[PDB]
Amino acid sequence: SIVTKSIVNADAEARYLSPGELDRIKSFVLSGQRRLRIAQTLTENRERIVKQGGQQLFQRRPDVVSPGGNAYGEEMTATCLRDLDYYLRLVTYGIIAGDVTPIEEIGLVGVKEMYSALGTPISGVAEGIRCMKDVACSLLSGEDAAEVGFYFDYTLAAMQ
Amino acid sequence: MQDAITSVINAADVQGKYLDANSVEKLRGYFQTGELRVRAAATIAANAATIIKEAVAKSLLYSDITRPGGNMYTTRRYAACIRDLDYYLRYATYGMLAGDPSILDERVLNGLKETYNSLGVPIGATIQAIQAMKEVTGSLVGSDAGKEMGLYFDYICSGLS
Amino acid sequence: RTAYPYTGSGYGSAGVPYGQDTYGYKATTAKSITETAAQAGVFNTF
Amino acid sequence: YGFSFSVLESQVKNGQISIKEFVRSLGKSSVYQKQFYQPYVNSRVVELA
Amino acid sequence: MLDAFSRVVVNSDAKAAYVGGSDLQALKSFIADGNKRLDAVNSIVSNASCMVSDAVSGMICENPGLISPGGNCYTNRRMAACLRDGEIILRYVSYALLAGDASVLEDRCLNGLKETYIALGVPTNSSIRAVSIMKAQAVAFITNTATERKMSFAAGDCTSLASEVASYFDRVGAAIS
Amino acid sequence: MLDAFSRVVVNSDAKAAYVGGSDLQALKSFIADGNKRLDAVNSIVSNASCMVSDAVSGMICENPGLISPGGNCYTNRRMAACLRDGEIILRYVSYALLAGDASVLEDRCLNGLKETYIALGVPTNSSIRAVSIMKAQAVAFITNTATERKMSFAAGDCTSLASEVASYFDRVGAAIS
Amino acid sequence: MLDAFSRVVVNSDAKAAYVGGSDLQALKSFIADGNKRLDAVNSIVSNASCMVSDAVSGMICENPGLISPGGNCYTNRRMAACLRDGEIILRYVSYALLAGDASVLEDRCLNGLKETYIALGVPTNSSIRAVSIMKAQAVAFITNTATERKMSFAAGDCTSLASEVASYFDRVGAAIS
Amino acid sequence: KVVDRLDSQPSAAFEQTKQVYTFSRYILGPHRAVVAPVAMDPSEKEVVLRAVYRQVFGNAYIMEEERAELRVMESQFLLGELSVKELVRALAKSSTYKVRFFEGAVQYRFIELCFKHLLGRAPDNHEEIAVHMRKYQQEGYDAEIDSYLDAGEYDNVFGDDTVPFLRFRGVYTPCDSFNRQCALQGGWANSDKAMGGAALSGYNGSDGRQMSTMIGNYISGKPIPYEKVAADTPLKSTAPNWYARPNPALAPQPAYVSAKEIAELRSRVSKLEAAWSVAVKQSAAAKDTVETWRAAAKEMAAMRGISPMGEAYFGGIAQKVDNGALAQLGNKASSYKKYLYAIETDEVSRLEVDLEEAKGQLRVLEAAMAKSTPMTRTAEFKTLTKNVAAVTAAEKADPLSKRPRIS
Amino acid sequence: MKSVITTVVSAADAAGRFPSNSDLESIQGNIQRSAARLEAAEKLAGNHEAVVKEAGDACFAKYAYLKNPGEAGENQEKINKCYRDVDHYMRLVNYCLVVGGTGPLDEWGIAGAREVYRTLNLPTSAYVASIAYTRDRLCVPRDMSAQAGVEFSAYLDYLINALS
Ligand SMILES: C=CC1=C(C)[C@@H](Cc2[nH]c(/C=C3N=C(/C=C4\NC(=O)[C@H](C)[C@H]4CC)C(C)=C\3CCC(=O)O)c(CCC(=O)O)c2C)NC1=O
Ligand SMILES: C=CC1=C(C)[C@@H](Cc2[nH]c(/C=C3N=C(/C=C4\NC(=O)[C@H](C)[C@H]4CC)C(C)=C\3CCC(=O)O)c(CCC(=O)O)c2C)NC1=O
Ligand SMILES: C=CC1=C(C)[C@@H](Cc2[nH]c(/C=C3N=C(/C=C4\NC(=O)[C@H](C)[C@H]4CC)C(C)=C\3CCC(=O)O)c(CCC(=O)O)c2C)NC1=O
Ligand SMILES: C=CC1=C(C)[C@@H](Cc2[nH]c(/C=C3N=C(/C=C4\NC(=O)[C@H](C)[C@H]4CC)C(C)=C\3CCC(=O)O)c(CCC(=O)O)c2C)NC1=O
Ligand SMILES: C=CC1=C(C)[C@@H](Cc2[nH]c(/C=C3N=C(/C=C4\NC(=O)[C@H](C)[C@H]4CC)C(C)=C\3CCC(=O)O)c(CCC(=O)O)c2C)NC1=O
Ligand SMILES: C=CC1=C(C)[C@@H](Cc2[nH]c(/C=C3N=C(/C=C4\NC(=O)[C@H](C)[C@H]4CC)C(C)=C\3CCC(=O)O)c(CCC(=O)O)c2C)NC1=O
Ligand SMILES: C=CC1=C(C)[C@@H](Cc2[nH]c(/C=C3N=C(/C=C4\NC(=O)[C@H](C)[C@H]4CC)C(C)=C\3CCC(=O)O)c(CCC(=O)O)c2C)NC1=O
Ligand SMILES: C=CC1=C(C)[C@@H](Cc2[nH]c(/C=C3N=C(/C=C4\NC(=O)[C@H](C)[C@H]4CC)C(C)=C\3CCC(=O)O)c(CCC(=O)O)c2C)NC1=O
Ligand SMILES: C=CC1=C(C)[C@@H](Cc2[nH]c(/C=C3N=C(/C=C4\NC(=O)[C@H](C)[C@H]4CC)C(C)=C\3CCC(=O)O)c(CCC(=O)O)c2C)NC1=O
Ligand SMILES: C=CC1=C(C)[C@@H](Cc2[nH]c(/C=C3N=C(/C=C4\NC(=O)[C@H](C)[C@H]4CC)C(C)=C\3CCC(=O)O)c(CCC(=O)O)c2C)NC1=O
Ligand SMILES: CCC1=C(C)/C(=C/C2=NC(=C\c3[nH]c(/C=C4\NC(=O)[C@H](C)[C@H]4CC)c(C)c3CCC(=O)O)/C(CCC(=O)O)=C2C)NC1=O
Ligand SMILES: CCC1=C(C)/C(=C/C2=NC(=C\c3[nH]c(/C=C4\NC(=O)[C@H](C)[C@H]4CC)c(C)c3CCC(=O)O)/C(CCC(=O)O)=C2C)NC1=O
Repeated sequence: SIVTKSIVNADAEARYLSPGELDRIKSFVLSGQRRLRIAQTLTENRERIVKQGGQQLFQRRPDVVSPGGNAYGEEMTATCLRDLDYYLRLVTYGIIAGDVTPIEEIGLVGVKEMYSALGTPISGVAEGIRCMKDVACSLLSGEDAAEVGFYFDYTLAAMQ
Repeated sequence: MQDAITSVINAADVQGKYLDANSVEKLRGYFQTGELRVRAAATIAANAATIIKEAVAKSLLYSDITRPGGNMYTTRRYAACIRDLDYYLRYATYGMLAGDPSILDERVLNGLKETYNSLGVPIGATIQAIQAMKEVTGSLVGSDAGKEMGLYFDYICSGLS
Repeated sequence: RTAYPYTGSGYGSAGVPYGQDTYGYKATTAKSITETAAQAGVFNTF
Repeated sequence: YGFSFSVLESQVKNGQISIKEFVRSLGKSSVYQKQFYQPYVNSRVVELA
Repeated sequence: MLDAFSRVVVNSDAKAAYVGGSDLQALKSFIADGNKRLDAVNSIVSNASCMVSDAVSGMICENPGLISPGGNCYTNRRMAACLRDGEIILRYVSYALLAGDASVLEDRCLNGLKETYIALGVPTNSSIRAVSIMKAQAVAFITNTATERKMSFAAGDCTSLASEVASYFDRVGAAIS
Repeated sequence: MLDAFSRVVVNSDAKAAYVGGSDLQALKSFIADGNKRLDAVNSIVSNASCMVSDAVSGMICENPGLISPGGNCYTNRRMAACLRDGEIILRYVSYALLAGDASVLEDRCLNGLKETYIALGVPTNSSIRAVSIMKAQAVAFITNTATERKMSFAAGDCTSLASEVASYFDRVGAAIS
Repeated sequence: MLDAFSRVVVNSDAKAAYVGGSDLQALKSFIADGNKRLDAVNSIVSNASCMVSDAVSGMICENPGLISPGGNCYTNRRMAACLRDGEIILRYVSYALLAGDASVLEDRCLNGLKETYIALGVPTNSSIRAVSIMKAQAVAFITNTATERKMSFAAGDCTSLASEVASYFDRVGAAIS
Repeated sequence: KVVDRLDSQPSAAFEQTKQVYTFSRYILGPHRAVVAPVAMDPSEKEVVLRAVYRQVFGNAYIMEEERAELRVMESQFLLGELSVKELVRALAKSSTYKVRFFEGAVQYRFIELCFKHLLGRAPDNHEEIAVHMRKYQQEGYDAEIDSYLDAGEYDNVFGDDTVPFLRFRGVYTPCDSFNRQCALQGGWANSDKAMGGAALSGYNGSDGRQMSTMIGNYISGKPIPYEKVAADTPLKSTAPNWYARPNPALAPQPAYVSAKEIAELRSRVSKLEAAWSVAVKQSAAAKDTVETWRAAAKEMAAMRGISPMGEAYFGGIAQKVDNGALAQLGNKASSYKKYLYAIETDEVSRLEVDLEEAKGQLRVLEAAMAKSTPMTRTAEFKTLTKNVAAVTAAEKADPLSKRPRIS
Repeated sequence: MKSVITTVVSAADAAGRFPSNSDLESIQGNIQRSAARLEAAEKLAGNHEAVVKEAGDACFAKYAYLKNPGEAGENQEKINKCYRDVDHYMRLVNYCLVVGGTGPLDEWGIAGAREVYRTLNLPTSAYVASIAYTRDRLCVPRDMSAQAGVEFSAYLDYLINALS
């Protein structure tokens, strides 16, 4: 979160928190009412955000679901959508934490080692998160879509 | 860190005697299998990622250590596994070439089971993974070479237990 | 909530510190061979 | 460059060795001496150390 | 009961494995000296009627209170049983040398022998010496260094079967201690 | 057993040949009569299988209420434990005869024996009969005045070892009284 | 073993009483719903060969390590053995529902099952999971709320016999824990 | 109906072994039938004679030098005019069965020896013995055994053709009838001269009393304690030699048990038992994260099925098909093998292994604290500051006695 | 474990004799025959995941009705257990070639199988369609040697004779 790494920043520097750090912990907690509303929208829209998320993913990447693709059959396609439910969950954590620190140490650190070791095309799962982003930002206003989309594209950046 | 030749020289040196017929008798036995070990270490270097991918999918891929709460849930924790399994398949390759498991306890076994208990890593699932990794290694290098590479896997599993 | 929790800090942590007691590499507490036996009070002739 | 010392990040993240141990092993590594030891002189290597 | 083939089966069932190329080199080397093992059992069972009188009477000349009255080799019925369990133990050790694993030793011979010898009042420390003279004889017969009868053999090393039969008598001497 | 006499250490890398800082003067003085003591413990432990069976059956045939049902030696677990404890007591006198002092006997064998035998209902008046037979048995064997068995010792004297070992048996016999 | 009539007879023979009219209001009510008890225990016995496979395999889907090599329900001997005591317990509970008294369960089925299952290495917490699935089924078949089979019954209430067969299943849970 | 009929009903027409003896411990070890053939070699007559002497004498040393009354009863059998039932009746009427198991035996020890020798089982209930007590005292011992082997028990489960054996019959009519069985037939070593203690009470091993244990278990309903049914035990002799993950064989009892080791072990087995009851309610539905999308990822993946081998050409390459039952669901070899690796990777099974492993370590550590007053302790632990107090002054538990002097 | 050792030390132990020349001669057969039957234990181990894959789908190609609801192979989890069981029967045949007899089959797979397949309503004819497909997929000098194909098949149709 912004609270924990604004601390560990000033922790390492042998000092307390500046006004630049304490006027933002202050500014973040007054932002906390609006963050829970945004995460509350994505919380009980996972049925559509995931299922329509895998909608565009297969239309854009039919190789991964075609015979020979990693997510082929009734089995892998279920797990094919399971990971999108994971990453959609971590974005709800990042929105409430005000940072990608929850998304950092979960689903991002060493993610290329996992998916390379699973045979999954890491570029394909990046395409899946982008398809979820258009569904997510379509569910919110412009002021919110600059945030909810904002955490997806960070996940897109670290996932390639 | 001794190979079969280093261990033979040490025991023959530690009594201050020369290399008699019994010391050279084992050394000739090691040189006979010298051709087998390199080809065994050859294919294992080639299929390092494929062997580890086969072991985890065959032993602990879908068990509930893989699911939330299990010991392998987060991506950092999953990525630590294949990093961790790489050492077992790698150091076992060194023991297979050196013909002596001294390198394992020198560089792998000591402080290992005492470390997994600290992190809370399940030793039971770890040995199963190495056992499954031993099973696929016998596929590649053959039977007798698998017997050689397999002889150091369970050495890790025994001491890690 | 899973029983075999783990160690570490930051996100992806189970609420238990690293090493179960915040020590990664624990200094040992055992004595050597002959005075682990000396404390036992049974290996006296040994 | 995608370099990796997985063994050293192992033994330092667990606390099995210090940062000073992790720093010394980095210095005696071969990716170091290929970088800051081979292309230079023992004179210049001392200052870069 | 198990043998040396099916000990590595139930070890390979413990790791849900097939018996692949790693474990068969342990067993093809076991049948490589399979002619050596049968040359080692044949040295035991050919002197087995004489080894049991050699070993029980060696226990008597060390601990002569057994044949003292009130002892445990005094009554002549009670002497004839002590010649019997000298050779039932040698029957089950020779099965364990034959099978290559000490399961039949540790499920039929030693299965309750400790509470047998307490409840018969048999001295246990003299049962160690009845067993361990047969350990020192069988490692003399298998290495063919018995000091009054040499058997004919194709020459070569045999010291692994000597320590294998010494490992089966220590399994007996620890289970009844 | 092996702490009862001291052994000199002559080789290097020991920490006791050089930085020993002592020689054990109390036990360097007990090999000044050491062969006569070692024959005396050999006179006991070569008859220790027969001395315990004679003494336990000695108090049975003088007080016959113990093998009566309701007595403390009727069942098989109690009869095996009574033959075990006389054997343990005869070993611990044979430590104290060997080491030359009763300090091994009073803490490993006698410390907490009178509280044990009243916690199990063991008749204390009959168990002191069982060690007075073994007091009378051991002075026959050390002085070589046993009626049915002699042993070929050297030519000499072994009183003040027989009265040494008779001073341990009542030291047992008053520690349980 | 007893039944519901002969339970109050030994209750009345403890004070040597005749079986009077104040006692018999339970037993005259017992035969008043004696049609319901046969109508209840028919529904368990007509589904008993699928009640065990619903339950032992329902233990498997909760604890899937039992079918792994090592778990106590792995080998086809062990699964046929675990299915065998799945229907021994279901036989005696249906006996106990029929007699209306738990005496036939506790001297013939459960007397010493706990010490038996310790000796075979059977995990005692998983057998409660086999029993509690059969507890939830016998209260479902009696009240006819089974979600894939309804049987024909006369209209009326039945939850007393659902409670009685529930108390005969927690006796199995309390006996082996 | 998993078992159609027990062993006490005879095997009907269509089996060589009864149904309970197939999947019990009958097939593993040496407690089988060695039924005599019609005409046989005198070596094969010696095989059926040696099993009778093992069974009806119970591993006793029969002392083949004498065989005094035996060789008349042998020669009636070697002719063939004596049945194996009539041989095992005639051996139970001799003097060398009387001087072993009757002249020194209590009438509880004698009845429990005739159940092991003549029949297979143990005595089940109390009034089963009380028939055979009252049948001996009014008719005598020669009319006891004649009224003991000619009931409905022996002629069905052995007939007049086979020798008796230990009847591992699967269905045990009390559950303690398996417990007293394995406590009587005590392993492959122990004989009944040893088990009844007839040698140690004997005057030079002769004419001693054959006293009995387990008399408290036949009077009251009380089970056998588990150490007599797991250590000196025929289940160790007909052992499957599995990989049993809770190992049923008990550890030998340790010297120097401490109360500090037990008091954390009892808290550990309460920790796992309280954590097992939480985790088993969440099993198989909420522990499967891929389960929630199986209703959609199974119907998203039902598009453009391929009937022969070859299609999904995908722009003109091969990329074919597998079309089996497994790989139409996309599964692999690592997908059915994931059930075999469910001991170290499971969570509910992760608790139940260490529950029964540490309870089995508890039940031999707590039972090793039956030795109190002269026992030399030790301190193998590093004498840490963790210590429970000795606060046992007043009532803390107090099991409910509402009838304190109710009169 | 019914093997060549555990018949000559089970019959000698019931007789009370030492292992004579009749029983040392029986283990001389355990040196000549075991050169071939371990080769069929090694080829089956190194290729086990492709044999059961080629055999387990012949259970469902022959009996296609198992994927109907209410039947035995109705969902994903029950299909994976059906491929698991043919991996079990192919594992005990690998255990029986390396023991020397039918020991791991008569104790671990066969005994009690007719009581679990009737209780759980599994068709036992579907099991022998998978094993008899494996016996007829066996090319004798291509899969293994000529003699190792005799040893591997003779435990296979023994398992067929057990289930039918
Ligand atoms: C299958 C496992 C198996 C064995 C290992 C043996 C051992 C054995 N021996 C005896 C029985 C006996 N065993 C001994 C033996 C000895 N006493 C000594 O002082 C010596 C140390 C030792 C001989 C070497 C004696 C003396 C008896 C006789 C007891 C008696 O007759 O009362 C018994 C009780 C049998 C009985 O009397 O009914 C058993 C089980 N027999 C077996 O069936
Ligand atoms: C006081 C009485 C007394 C004895 C009777 C002997 C008995 C005896 N012999 C051996 C030692 C041995 N005992 C035998 C036995 C025999 N030799 C054969 O050739 C026959 C097969 C069989 C006699 C029939 C063998 C083979 C050895 C090994 C060495 C050898 O003799 O070649 C040992 C073990 C080693 C030892 O402790 O010394 C003992 C106690 N020693 C004694 O102290
Ligand atoms: C049916 C009964 C039966 C047997 C009795 C054995 C018989 C036997 N022994 C060996 C053969 C041998 N036996 C030995 C054993 C020994 N040599 C020594 O110097 C030691 C004293 C002893 C070790 C215990 C050795 C070293 C060989 C030769 C190497 C070998 O063949 O393994 C051989 C192979 C050579 C030959 O053709 O003779 C045979 C058949 N095998 C059987 O099938
Ligand atoms: C190191 C020293 C040392 C000892 C001296 C013994 C002392 C001793 N004896 C017994 C235990 C016993 N001791 C006896 C012995 C006897 N009761 C009699 O009536 C006879 C007079 C006498 C035999 C000579 C009996 C019968 C028991 C068992 C008590 C019972 O089970 O009721 C116990 C209880 C634990 C056990 O069962 O062993 C102990 C500590 N043990 C030791 O560790
Ligand atoms: C009522 C039944 C009854 C018995 C069972 C015996 C038992 C017995 N023996 C001795 C007394 C003795 N007991 C022995 C013991 C032995 N002698 C030997 O040669 C053997 C090696 C060993 C027995 C196995 C010895 C050496 C003596 C001393 C007397 C002597 O010199 O023999 C004493 C003590 C006598 C005394 O204190 O003065 C008793 C009670 N006596 C009995 O009255
Ligand atoms: C008269 C009353 C009576 C009973 C209540 C039952 C219970 C019972 N089960 C078994 C025997 C067994 N019981 C089990 C049972 C189980 N393993 C599990 O993991 C599950 C939790 C559980 C089944 C649901 C197993 C696996 C065996 C066989 C163990 C073996 O063969 O070694 C035995 C020993 C019999 C034998 O193996 O020969 C008995 C007495 N049988 C009876 O006769
Ligand atoms: C992991 C796999 C798995 C199973 C096998 C079942 C096992 C199972 N069944 C029931 C619950 C039940 N189980 C049955 C049993 C049956 N139904 C019938 O009609 C037949 C007679 C018999 C199957 C052959 C019945 C009758 C109920 C009561 C509810 C009902 O089904 O109508 C319960 C308790 C409540 C519940 O959780 O549903 C469980 C655990 N559940 C599982 O999660
Ligand atoms: C030989 C076998 C045999 C039987 C199977 C029963 C058959 C049976 N059941 C009931 C009759 C009944 N049975 C029930 C029981 C139930 N109804 C429900 O709604 C519940 C689901 C279930 C309770 C568990 C009820 C409520 C009646 C009507 C009241 C009664 O007659 O007891 C009756 C009396 C009315 C009639 O004649 O139909 C009979 C004969 N009796 C027998 O002799
Ligand atoms: C350990 C045991 C073991 C075996 C028994 C074989 C069994 C076997 N053979 C083939 C595969 C094959 N098997 C054959 C052989 C033949 N085809 C025929 O119709 C003729 C009867 C026979 C000629 C000798 C051929 C030609 C193929 C490849 C094409 C095919 O599947 O038929 C396959 C499919 C996988 C593969 O391609 O290899 C399997 C499992 N492999 C093994 O690992
Ligand atoms: C030791 C060796 C060994 C075996 C031989 C098997 C035998 C076996 N199979 C199953 C269990 C099963 N076996 C099948 C198998 C089949 N059903 C089908 O659709 C096909 C006809 C067939 C596969 C081709 C199914 C579907 C189940 C699950 C039954 C159920 O859940 O109802 C079970 C019950 C426990 C479980 O696994 O869930 C057992 C013991 N398991 C073993 O451990
Ligand atoms: C919270 C962060 C996080 C992630 C992301 C994660 C992923 C993860 N993905 C897995 C499998 C898988 N993942 C896929 C995924 C895909 N196939 C495709 O074609 C697509 C490109 C892609 C999805 C959009 C497939 C097919 C498998 C099964 C692979 C196999 O069975 O071999 C598995 C192994 C099975 C399991 O335990 O679920 C893990 C652990 N774990 C985590 O903790
Ligand atoms: C060369 C000898 C050697 C070994 C073996 C070694 C192991 C080692 N394994 C570690 C962690 C780990 N190891 C695992 C492993 C597993 N999880 C499971 O479920 C499986 C059973 C298992 C894979 C087989 C996991 C998940 C972690 C991360 C733990 C955490 O973040 O708390 C760590 C902590 C630091 C790090 O990974 O950076 C070390 C030091 N170090 C060494 O020097």
